[PDB]
Amino acid sequence: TGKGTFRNVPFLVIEEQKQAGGRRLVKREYPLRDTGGVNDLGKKLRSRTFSACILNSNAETARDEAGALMDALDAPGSGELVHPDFGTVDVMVDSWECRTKADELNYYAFTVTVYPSLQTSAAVPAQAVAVTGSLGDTLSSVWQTVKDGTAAATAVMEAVTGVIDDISDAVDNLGVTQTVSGLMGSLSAMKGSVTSLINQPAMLASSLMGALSGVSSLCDTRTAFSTWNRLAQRFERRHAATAGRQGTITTSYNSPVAEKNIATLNYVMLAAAQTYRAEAASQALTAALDFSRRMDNAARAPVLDAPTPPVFESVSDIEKTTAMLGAALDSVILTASEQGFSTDSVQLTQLRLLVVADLEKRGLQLAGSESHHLPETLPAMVALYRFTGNSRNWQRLARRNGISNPLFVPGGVSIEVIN
Amino acid sequence: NTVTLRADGRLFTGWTSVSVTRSIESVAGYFELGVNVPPGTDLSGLAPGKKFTLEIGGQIVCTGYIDSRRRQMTADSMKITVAGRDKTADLIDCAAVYSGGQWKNRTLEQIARDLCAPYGVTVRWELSDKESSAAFPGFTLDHSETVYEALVRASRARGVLMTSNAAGELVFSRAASTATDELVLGENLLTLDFEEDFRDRFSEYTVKGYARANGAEGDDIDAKSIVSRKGTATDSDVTRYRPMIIIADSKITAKDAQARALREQRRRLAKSITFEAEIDGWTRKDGQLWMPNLLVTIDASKYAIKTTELLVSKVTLILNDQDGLKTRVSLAPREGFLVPVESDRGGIDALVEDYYRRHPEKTPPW
Amino acid sequence: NTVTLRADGRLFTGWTSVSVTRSIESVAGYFELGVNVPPGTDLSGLAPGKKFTLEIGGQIVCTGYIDSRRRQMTADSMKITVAGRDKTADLIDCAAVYSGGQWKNRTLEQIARDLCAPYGVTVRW
Amino acid sequence: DGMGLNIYAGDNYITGW
Amino acid sequence: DGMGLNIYAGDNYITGW
Amino acid sequence: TDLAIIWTNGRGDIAQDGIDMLTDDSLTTDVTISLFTDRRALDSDTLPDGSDDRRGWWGDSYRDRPIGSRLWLLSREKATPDTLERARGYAEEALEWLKTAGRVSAINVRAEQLHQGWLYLYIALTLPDGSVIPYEFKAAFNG
Amino acid sequence: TDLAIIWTNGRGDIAQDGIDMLTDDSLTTDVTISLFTDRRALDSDTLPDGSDDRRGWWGDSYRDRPIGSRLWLLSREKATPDTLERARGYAEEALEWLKTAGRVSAINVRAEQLHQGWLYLYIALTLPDGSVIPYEFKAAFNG
Repeated sequence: TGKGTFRNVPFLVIEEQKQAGGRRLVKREYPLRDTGGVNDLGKKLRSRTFSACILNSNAETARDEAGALMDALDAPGSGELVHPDFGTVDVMVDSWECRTKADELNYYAFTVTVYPSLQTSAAVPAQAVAVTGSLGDTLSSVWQTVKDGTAAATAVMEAVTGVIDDISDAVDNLGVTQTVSGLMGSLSAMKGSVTSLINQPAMLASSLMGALSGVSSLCDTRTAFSTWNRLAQRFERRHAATAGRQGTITTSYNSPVAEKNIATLNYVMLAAAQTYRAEAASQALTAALDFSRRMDNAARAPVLDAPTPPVFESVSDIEKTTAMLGAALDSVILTASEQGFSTDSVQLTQLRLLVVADLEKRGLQLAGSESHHLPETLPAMVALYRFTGNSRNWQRLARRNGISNPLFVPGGVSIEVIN
Repeated sequence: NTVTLRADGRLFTGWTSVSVTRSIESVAGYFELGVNVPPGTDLSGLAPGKKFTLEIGGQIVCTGYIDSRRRQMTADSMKITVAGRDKTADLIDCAAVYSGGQWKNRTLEQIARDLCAPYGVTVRWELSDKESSAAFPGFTLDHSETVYEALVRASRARGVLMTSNAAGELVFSRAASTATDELVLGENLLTLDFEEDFRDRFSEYTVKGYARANGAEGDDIDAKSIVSRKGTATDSDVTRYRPMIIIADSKITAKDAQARALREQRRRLAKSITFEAEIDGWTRKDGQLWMPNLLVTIDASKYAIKTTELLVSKVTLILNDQDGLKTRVSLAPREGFLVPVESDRGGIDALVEDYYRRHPEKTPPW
Repeated sequence: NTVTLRADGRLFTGWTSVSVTRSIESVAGYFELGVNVPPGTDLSGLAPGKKFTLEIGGQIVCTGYIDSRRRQMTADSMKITVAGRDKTADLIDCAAVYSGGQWKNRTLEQIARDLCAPYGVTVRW
Repeated sequence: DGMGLNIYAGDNYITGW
Repeated sequence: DGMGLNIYAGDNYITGW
Repeated sequence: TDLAIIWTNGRGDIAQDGIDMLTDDSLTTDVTISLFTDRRALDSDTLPDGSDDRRGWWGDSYRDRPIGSRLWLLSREKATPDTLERARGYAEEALEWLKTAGRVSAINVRAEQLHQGWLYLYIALTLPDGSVIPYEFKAAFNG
Repeated sequence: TDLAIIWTNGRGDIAQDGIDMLTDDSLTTDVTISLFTDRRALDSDTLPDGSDDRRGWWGDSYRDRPIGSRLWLLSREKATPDTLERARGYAEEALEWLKTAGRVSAINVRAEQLHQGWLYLYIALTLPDGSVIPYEFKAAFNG
């Protein structure tokens, strides 16, 4: 019927209608050579324009309609345009006209042009810092002083010395390759000065978190996950042993404040170790993806040349690691719901969500990973060039699926090919 | 999002062209607006010497005094502008006035608070270091020296960098720690510019000067160690020899020497690598304005660029007719705006200091 | 008559714009080239600090180290450049290092040969 | 004036002296 | 930059001093 | 001097000649390899099979150029001029690289339908002055 | 694998299956949500009611995209081709967010008047090669 409306104001289409817009190109021509380069940067806007006419035999209703369309064409913002050629769309005006010929007593002819209207991994370290700070604040706040000569002081001293011994064993395992003498001496001094630290709660927690950060300052991206896993297991043994004995006739002999001061310390140490482990896992994923990014993807002729932990390479290993991290952090949050409550739990939940989301997104790459069913055993190079178009990353196809010999990719099983 | 210039007495809302500048490499932030009025009206409220407060939307960006007002008219066109800086710029061109030039045993914050008293500028100290607060064994004032010159000399000696706050105060700023925003090439960039020159970066900076021998230390220090002082800071980015020797600025010990040598190395690192971008919106992703001293994550991988995190160094907001709403944001590596104590990511005291340095929101023991 | 830049490892032949300078009123000769590559390719042979040798045709004009590399791209254009000076320009911005600051009875050639020893530049009289 | 305004504004990194 | 490059290059005739 | 692609029973294999494999240093091997090896089909192209697999070579991303020709797209066709024009275009685009280099001067290829059920291509390449006299043979059948 | 929407008596709701609610991981729930939830009407649109409230969701300013479809503007229409054209356009606009992503390849929607008093919409998508098999049901009545 040739009827179209702008901001629900009618008009009847007339002689001309067009659309235009293509790809933005940069065209460079190299001097003293025949070849030239052409590159694409995005897509140009669609500069759709049309013409319309408004006539009525009343010769005054025509003026009213023309004025209404003028008012609806000059207005702030973007309004919908209905057009037989274009269809419903949101655009903004750029210009128009009302050329009437002073002889055509009923004719008003507009012409309009319109344009369309304009419409995690980096957040893990901050959450780790916040969790460590909250744990330190909780420990100092809940730590209580005890008399010097009683058996409660002896028990607390033994537990603190054991914790320092565990950290010392971790540093000693680290020091086979590196120089850890300064941290070892600091830990020895801390162990020697235990009785001073027991009475002052803030200094004890501050020194313990400083020691944990010092341990973290020696670990490369290769050994961080392994060392933090070992420390997490070591602290988990102590926490389980001291928490499994809740009510016993021999546990009745122990002082209550000493037991509280021991349980809080054990939980805080365990939670801190687990948080550093999760952050290390995320960093290992980042390192692996950077290693993958290092390789080029462009077709290049070969030239004569003359000059992540293994647990994070496969896909089932990543699945198992994600399951382990989720279960461990959920249990830690459930424990924190009692001893050491408040932010401790709120912060661990946030960290677990962030870390699990990071592992699920980057580790498994569920967006651009297809599953195929090979009909026969093929080399990774062929089986990847057939499905993607580049055989450069033939190592990753043979490594993610867990194949030992890359030539004999197994035939009748699902293969995870990254596009 | 209207730019209101609270002058003396009343508000002024509409403008023809707006340009605001802010940076941490400077002690003031200048603005320039354009006013179009019928020929013959009165523009008194916009006069040199008036007390202005610029307010973008509902937030204040600059505060201080108006500097210049240009009016021109030809046979075809007519143009009126207006300018101005912060109230911290009142120190830049004003000579420091104090009764006794020499301060015997004072810290940088106390010296600054004693020097910025007659004008009205309030000093703000943000660093929580234990070595940046070390007092000067003696600090004299060259006569006819501006407050800017004296405080910049002292800040260079200490390694701290001075800057003007958004409320007109003086600030001894601290670099940011948490990555808050993301700039990528595919989503929210209209234009990038990555310059990487190595015409200034050297390998081994080394500073030499004279020891302290005035008064109490004069009965102790021998003759040779008065003249023999040294400090070194080595860079690992330049693989050739490329040394540099710096004659010191004041009386210098070994720890002070290394401090300035590092300050010099980090300033060269900041001045070498530079990123520039033109984003579309004045406001941030969360919603606030774009301001300096922010740690952003750069994801310009499509142009083969391997930088991951940068720190904003200069933000200029524009409201031209040909431009629209734009803000040209410049980025420099964070490791160039740090104090010599801290580093970019031997006892119980060291462990506690490391903990309270990793967690700045905590209260130190002091 | 092709301008080849013997960067560290391999040759680079085609360019988009070449500007070389030489003079006797100066202690160096600077060169500036313009490179054009698809967005995303690796440009690591042209990095600051590399050892470059410009060879026009079969003859060498400049030799030294690369100084700067600019990369920019806007909504409708893309420009990458590269710069550099001689190895003699290493002396201009580097502070002289010698043990005894005083030479008692020496000629200019000997003083220059004692001063330009640590860097690698050879003095010619 | 790009540099001519950096003088009227402060420069916490000195240009000379 | 005609003069701004002569500073970075050598100048056997000293501009000042 | 590489091996020679000898055509027997519709497919081309290497063959012995006296002691070792027969050798050939001419444009014949280059042409018969650049014409009758399947290169990767584009994203928009439709395939003669009912499948979704595009041929090619795993080493295409290691040799600066796609290896062969797209004449495998005409595995199943009916006798219409569209197929003849498409075959002409595919042969031209497969053999263009020789003319882009200096090894040939001009290429003229025509397509025709011979005796019912025969696609026929006449390809004429103009060798330059210094080119060696190329090999010539005829496909043979046995057993 | 979210909850599935089952249509009974001309209205949809979640349903139980054995122990807990029945699940669905397909395009069926996405389509039946993107089509049959009222999104905010524009400023200039004329509502079918005599009122002046534009239906939407309080989360429309929290979810980066308007939620549903503007098919509710055709609550009371007569049998004219304009309503059919508008319904076709509204369905296209509602479901184009799928084609913007890579979840569907093409969309073909037509509007018709079947047996008197029927607004028939035929929407045919083209799922890609890797998409999971969508759910399958028919509207049901009871009581």
